[PDB]
Amino acid sequence: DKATIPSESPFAAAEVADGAIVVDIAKMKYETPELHVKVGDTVTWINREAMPHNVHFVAGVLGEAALKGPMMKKEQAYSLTFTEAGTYDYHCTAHPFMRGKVVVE
Ligand SMILES: [Cu+]
Repeated sequence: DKATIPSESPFAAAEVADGAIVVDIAKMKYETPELHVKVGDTVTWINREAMPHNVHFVAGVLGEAALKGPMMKKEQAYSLTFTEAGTYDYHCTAHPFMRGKVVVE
């Protein structure tokens, strides 16, 4: 696998620690659609909207299986720790027009 999952289910935005690498989900978009991080960094998505959202990486991208993240309710968060360099495209399962990528360098 190319990422580890600190928490399989979502957690409160507030519980996100100061200085976390946050991608906001707001205005029906991933507000940083192309994020560049380094190996070992944790990325945290935070849903700011009433509509639930997730992140979904198809099979072969983060590992063998698809990573279909849990739906974050408003003001919930979800993290992935990237362990290997690459470019990792994702979308929202419910709203597949919402697309982003994490470039791990
Ligand atoms: Cu979404």
